Amino acid sequence: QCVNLTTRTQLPPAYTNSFTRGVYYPDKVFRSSVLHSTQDLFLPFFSNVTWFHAIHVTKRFDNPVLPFNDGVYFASTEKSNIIRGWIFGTTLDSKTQSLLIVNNATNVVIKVCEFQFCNDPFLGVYYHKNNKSWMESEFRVYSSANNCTFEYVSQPFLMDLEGKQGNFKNLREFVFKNIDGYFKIYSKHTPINLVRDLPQGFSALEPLVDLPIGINITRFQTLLALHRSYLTPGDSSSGWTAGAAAYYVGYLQPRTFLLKYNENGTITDAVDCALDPLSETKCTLKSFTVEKGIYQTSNFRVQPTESIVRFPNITNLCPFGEVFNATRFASVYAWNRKRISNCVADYSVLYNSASFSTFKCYGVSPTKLNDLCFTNVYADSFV
Amino acid sequence: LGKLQDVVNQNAQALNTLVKQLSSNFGAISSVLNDILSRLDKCEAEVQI
Amino acid sequence: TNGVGYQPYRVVVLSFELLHAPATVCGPKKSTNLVKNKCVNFNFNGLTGTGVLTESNKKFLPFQQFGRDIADTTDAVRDPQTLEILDITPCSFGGVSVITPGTNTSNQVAVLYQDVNCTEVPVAIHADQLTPTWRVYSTGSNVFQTRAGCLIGAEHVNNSYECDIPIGAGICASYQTSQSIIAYTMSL
Amino acid sequence: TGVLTESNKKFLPFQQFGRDIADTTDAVRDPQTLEILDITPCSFGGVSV
Amino acid sequence: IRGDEVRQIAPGQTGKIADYNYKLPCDFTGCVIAWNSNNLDSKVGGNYNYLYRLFRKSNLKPFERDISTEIYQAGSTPCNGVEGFNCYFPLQSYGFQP
Ligand SMILES: C=CC1=C(C)/C(=C/c2[nH]c(/C=C3N=C(/C=C4\NC(=O)C(C)=C4C=C)C(C)=C\3CCC(=O)O)c(CCC(=O)O)c2C)NC1=O
Ligand SMILES: *[C@@H]1O[C@H](CO)[C@@H](O[C@@H]2O[C@H](CO)[C@@H](O)[C@H](O)[C@H]2NC(C)=O)[C@H](O)[C@H]1NC(C)=O
Ligand SMILES: CCCCC/C=C\C/C=C/CCCCCCCC(=O)O
Ligand SMILES: *[C@@H]1O[C@H](CO)[C@@H](O)[C@H](O)[C@H]1NC(C)=O
Ligand SMILES: *[C@@H]1O[C@H](CO)[C@@H](O)[C@H](O)[C@H]1NC(C)=O
Ligand SMILES: *[C@@H]1O[C@H](CO)[C@@H](O)[C@H](O)[C@H]1NC(C)=O
Ligand SMILES: *[C@@H]1O[C@H](CO)[C@@H](O)[C@H](O)[C@H]1NC(C)=O
Ligand SMILES: *[C@@H]1O[C@H](CO)[C@@H](O)[C@H](O)[C@H]1NC(C)=O
Ligand SMILES: *[C@@H]1O[C@H](CO)[C@@H](O)[C@H](O)[C@H]1NC(C)=O
Ligand SMILES: *[C@@H]1O[C@H](CO)[C@@H](O)[C@H](O)[C@H]1NC(C)=O
Ligand SMILES: *[C@@H]1O[C@H](CO)[C@@H](O)[C@H](O)[C@H]1NC(C)=O
Ligand SMILES: *[C@@H]1O[C@H](CO)[C@@H](O)[C@H](O)[C@H]1NC(C)=O
Ligand SMILES: *[C@@H]1O[C@H](CO)[C@@H](O)[C@H](O)[C@H]1NC(C)=O
Repeated sequence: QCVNLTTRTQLPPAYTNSFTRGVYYPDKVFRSSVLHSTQDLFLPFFSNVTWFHAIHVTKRFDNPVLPFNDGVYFASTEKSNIIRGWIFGTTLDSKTQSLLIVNNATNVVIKVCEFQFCNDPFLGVYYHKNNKSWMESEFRVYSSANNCTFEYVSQPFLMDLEGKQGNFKNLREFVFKNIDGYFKIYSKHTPINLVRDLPQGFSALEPLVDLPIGINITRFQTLLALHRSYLTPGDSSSGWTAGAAAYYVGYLQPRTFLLKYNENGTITDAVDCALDPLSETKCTLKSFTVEKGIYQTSNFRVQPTESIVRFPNITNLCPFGEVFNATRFASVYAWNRKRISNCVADYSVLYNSASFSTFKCYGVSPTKLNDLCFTNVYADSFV
Repeated sequence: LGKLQDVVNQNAQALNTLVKQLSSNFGAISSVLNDILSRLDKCEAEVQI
Repeated sequence: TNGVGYQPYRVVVLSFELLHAPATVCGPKKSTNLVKNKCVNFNFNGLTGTGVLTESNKKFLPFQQFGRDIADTTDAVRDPQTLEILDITPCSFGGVSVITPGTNTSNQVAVLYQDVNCTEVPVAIHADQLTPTWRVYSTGSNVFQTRAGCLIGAEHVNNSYECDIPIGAGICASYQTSQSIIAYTMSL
Repeated sequence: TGVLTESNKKFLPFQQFGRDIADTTDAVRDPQTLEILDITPCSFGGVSV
Repeated sequence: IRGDEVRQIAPGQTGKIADYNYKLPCDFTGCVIAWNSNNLDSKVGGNYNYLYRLFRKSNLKPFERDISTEIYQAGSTPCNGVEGFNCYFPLQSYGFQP
């Protein structure tokens, strides 16, 4: 059972500028007083990061199904702990495994599991009538859970889930990415006293976890905790007041950065190579300060964005059944040789029936046989 | 003016030889990045590159 | 019923060569429409790569598909679908110089694109694919043409001074006093 | 192989080794007694005959 | 798996196992152990408890798992999640006789 929200006042998506944010340690190695260069998935500096927020009095509570593109930077400003989980997946329909990270006010649970997700899930909060406190009697995320291959129910705890009014006090920044079946989460919590968009400052996001989920992720959404008390009218689809929190989503891209490790081993400053010519010069010279002059600078500014394939248009499937499914092979001394031309070497047809004890390829990587065209093809057959 | 012409010729010849030297395999299967990266995945292409 | 080492094994050896001649045996890929004059990753008959494709004129004998230059990098390719020759060029070029007063003074900079006319700077630099912060230094009101190339980010000054930051072709740049970078012909 | 001495370094809980500019490991956390030890070469240049 | 496919458990391989079921990276530090399990996983009349994916839209990423059982559209028409002509159940069963 799960309820879909009906009261919505929606605006076009808002944008802001992410400046010198989203830098994380790329390894578990201690380096002190060193200017280290790296390349990885990073949030480009001064990027148009998308803004979402839940505030009441205009009854927005925004939480769409955003896309996941080989890494995401998430950053939430909150005081009452409204933004309290994430859902990741490829379709979020129970036809595929999906990841669920939820802090249900007592435990943080991570499940990789076939979930029949709601359409607008919310984790819920409720100002109880039998006792003057906050605790929640509603957990509206998923309707079913089958074939469930991961679990990180943590030790119990208690948190100030109350609704505080005033100025933000916590900025929590997360970097998610999915590499080789490993979901890497880097985290940083900092106290801030600002009611604006992203603050001024450099962060040093530390590695939190390296979960082995081994799934395909292309979309996500955030799980927001509904406020609900005795001062709001209507039913569950109308009787709820929004939170007072905000988050920002970026999009990591492959970029080369310079990083500075101080004497104590922490990252304090960085340069986004291929941002502007000045950063390009800092990056080519491998320093944070450039003296007066003119510098020849290397080529990092342009990066590719699309791929083109241009193959001959041939439709005749290649005679796999004549060399492999041959009634009779040749003696090894009079080994048969067959010319092969005008083919489409799909070779997935052989998966159905043919199993090969040895399949060794020389001069070619086997993985690249799908991305090649072969000129002078001869099949030498024998027993 | 053989001296000045010799200077200019030396510089141009050095640059042209530097361009010509890109045809050497240096032990790799080919002297072209594209051929290496197409025939082999990064698995085996890292050593050649 | 004899041992596994004595059991019969059927063997086939598929011999071929790659990326050296016209190809008729293709993989199970689906082609894509041709995008010319753009930094793009291409894959012609299995020869992958990245660069800029343009049209040209070359006489290719029927047994030739690829063409190679002095450096041995492939430079001309015959498109298998539409029989024509396309030239591959790098989608960037050297010749970008960054002029700056030293940090601890300011973060303003100027960019000298060498041996390019100021009308054709964006196509040469591919400013369409560049970041927004690189595009402001690609075209504007401070664009100045010189014998060395096009200078962007510094206003041209008819006055002459001593050389502070040499640029080339008798042009020197400096940091005036609002604060900005100036470019002027040197005073001998 | 080298010389082990004691030193002071702030190692975050997910860090065990430390590397210098030359990339050779220079600080190691002793697994048994939780402390940081610095490795130095057990010789030095500067001997003239 | 079956014996003939044990060679596929290695970096930079291709086949049913190395494309649709279990993929290894080439930045792969670690190692692979395989031993014959006849008379332990094979019973008279054929053991069909072990399955393998036969059709997939695209190759797997390294250390990626795919337990979905959605019907694979091989041809042009969408068959709408029911087995039929030109649609196959992607999972097939190993027949392990002793
Ligand atoms: C949701 C997943 C989740 C993660 C990844 C998580 C990580 C996490 N939260 C922590 C503290 C904490 N974490 C929270 C709350 C949160 N922290 C969050 O990441 C989120 C989303 C909230 C809720 C909105 C609070 C209130 C503290 C203690 C802060 C304090 O005592 O000052 C700590 C430090 C624990 C320690 O130092 O002993 C970790 C590692 N906690 C979670 O619940
Ligand atoms: C991960 O999931 C996505 C979405 O299903 C897959 O990408 C799609 O694949 C289908 C064909 O199977 C295409 O029709 C879509 O156009 C693809 N969408 C995008 C954005 O690429 C993707 O193939 C899956 N990844 C793996 C390794 O299987
Ligand atoms: C009719 C033969 C066409 C020859 C095409 C030549 C090269 C391109 C295809 C190469 C691989 C041949 C099929 C081997 C399948 C091994 C998969 C497996 O079971 O592990
Ligand atoms: C929410 O309402 C029902 C379930 O209560 C669901 O079927 C429907 O798809 C949802 N409405 C919208 C607009 O998605
Ligand atoms: C939700 O909080 C309750 C507190 O009793 C806890 O029992 C439960 O483990 C939490 N949810 C999950 C899925 O663990
Ligand atoms: C996946 O869930 C369905 C639901 O019945 C079940 O039939 C199937 O056996 C499950 N497969 C695995 C690998 O758990
Ligand atoms: C490094 O750590 C010590 C103790 O925590 C502290 O005194 C010092 O200020 C730190 N270094 C810098 C530059 O702050
Ligand atoms: C090869 O022979 C087997 C058994 O007859 C058959 O199942 C299979 O479909 C054939 N495959 C090809 C490519 O001919
Ligand atoms: C197919 O190939 C032919 C020549 O090989 C070419 O003329 C044609 O444009 C290609 N595309 C289609 C749709 O036929
Ligand atoms: C480009 O510059 C050269 C020399 O400065 C000149 O000959 C040529 O006409 C210019 N072309 C255009 C379109 O301005
Ligand atoms: C993206 O950022 C650039 C500045 O870097 C800005 O000019 C542009 O308007 C932004 N576009 C959007 C859609 O936010
Ligand atoms: C410099 O002199 C030329 C003509 O002599 C004039 O067109 C130009 O406006 C002068 N530069 C400035 C900044 O006025
Ligand atoms: C064993 O390990 C502990 C901590 O890991 C350490 O305090 C102790 O000295 C070690 N040796 C013995 C004999 O316990």
